[PDB]
Amino acid sequence: AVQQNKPTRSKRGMRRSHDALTAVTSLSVDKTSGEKHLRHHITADGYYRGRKVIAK
Amino acid sequence: MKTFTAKPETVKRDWYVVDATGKTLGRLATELARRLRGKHKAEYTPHVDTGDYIIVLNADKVAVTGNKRTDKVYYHHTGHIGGIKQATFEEMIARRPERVIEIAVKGMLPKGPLGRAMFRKLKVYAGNEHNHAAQQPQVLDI
Amino acid sequence: METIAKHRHARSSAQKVRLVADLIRGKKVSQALDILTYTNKKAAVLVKKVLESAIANAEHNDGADIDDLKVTKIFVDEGPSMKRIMPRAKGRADRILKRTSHITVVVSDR
RNA sequence: GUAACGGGGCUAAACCAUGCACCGAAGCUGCGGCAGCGACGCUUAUGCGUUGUUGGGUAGGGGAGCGUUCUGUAAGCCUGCGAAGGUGUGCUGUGAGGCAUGCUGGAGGUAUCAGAAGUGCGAAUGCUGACAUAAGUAACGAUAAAGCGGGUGAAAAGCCC
RNA sequence: CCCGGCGAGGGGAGUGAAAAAGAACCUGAAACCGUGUACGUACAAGCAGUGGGAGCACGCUUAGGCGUGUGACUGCGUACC
Repeated sequence: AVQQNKPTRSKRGMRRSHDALTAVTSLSVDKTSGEKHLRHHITADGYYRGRKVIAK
Repeated sequence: MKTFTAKPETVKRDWYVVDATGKTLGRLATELARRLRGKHKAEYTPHVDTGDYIIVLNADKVAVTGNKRTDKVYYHHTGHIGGIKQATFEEMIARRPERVIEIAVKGMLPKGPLGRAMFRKLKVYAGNEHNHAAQQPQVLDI
Repeated sequence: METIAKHRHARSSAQKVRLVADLIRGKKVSQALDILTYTNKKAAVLVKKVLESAIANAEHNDGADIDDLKVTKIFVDEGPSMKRIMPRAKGRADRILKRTSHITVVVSDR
């Protein structure tokens, strides 16, 4: 239920070898506004594939 | 002055070939390990491999004394509790006659990473032909 | 020339902030801002403000340009911890540690 | 789980007898060095010329020393041309230790010969403070339930309508 | 003066012998946590060191076959009270 010895700082780093994050590969550029956005997502101004979806 | 020590980047290693027909198993493996390690060289070094490459032919025709051809047993375990398996000398010569020579030499060599490397310089064949003519091996009456 | 920017006594553990700092070490400023913008973590907000401050300091004080700047050095150190009490069962009491962090960013024209 | 030669393997690499070689210990010898106790020379406020022998060690007995704080020697000596302390390097003694010096530091420190002790810590489920481990794990307190629009605001699942 | 939420917290300017003396402030040790550089490490079993020892890197060097750091392989070796 509890440990008999104190793990080391080495064993601690090994367990954290799979805890790293991943950055976004690339951002898509809109056809009309020319803004950077997530693929399959709308822009902050309200554009998506040049159709002027929700503005507010 | 200091004592000479060999260097693995400048040591020479030659090639030889041997015939095992009619030869005694134990008294043959003894001389193989002696040369795979380098005891026959004046540049011998325990922490360096100064041995030579050796090819063995006709492994399926070694000899044994007494009734060892039927009473000698080779044991091994798998890992499960059923486990223990066994095989006789005759049964191994028919299934894989190359393991008889390898198993005997592996026991006469030291243990550890270095001993595992000397074993890699031993090429055993169950016939009379080999495909290492490029290395121009010499005959070794032994 | 190297310009500095720091955020001392931040309300977050160093272990959590270091996960984000490792994504922009050695990258260009323009590329780094885009990464943090689309990173769903609270530490990403703090680091962004620090990076923006350093960029402004270079222009106003050191007279540099944005397009030529790069993140050369970035690290997170531990700060003072605040002690708190947490009641448990059967009269027992445990101690709580609210950890902080010191953030540092360095941008250079080389 | 081979498991009644340590193993590989051996028809001797087994057993009896005889004989000549070699390996083999911190044992003996050789080279260099330190110390203790003895006798001589009676050297001579004793160190040698030398000469023999000894030197594993708990409880415990005997002998000789290092360093720390304080008092006298000191209205002395060193010191802002950089003290104590902190951090490195080099040299040195049989050991506890000592000397010199670079960086930091920014005002006290102390020879020699004597004297006095709150005089040396790894342990006592020791005392106080600080920081690790488990771990970014368990959990976030009744299973009466939430959804949308608008507003404020740097930012609204939780605030206002 | 500038970034920031008329924020917190920082970068310049200036004061001062000194701000790495900035009010969380003289000196600023250790445990503990980090960034950077050199070497080693993904067919190898055990108090993690010791004796031997290649290679790489660096400073020397009148090459002087030395020093410093790392330590493939190998003999021996089951902590303290």
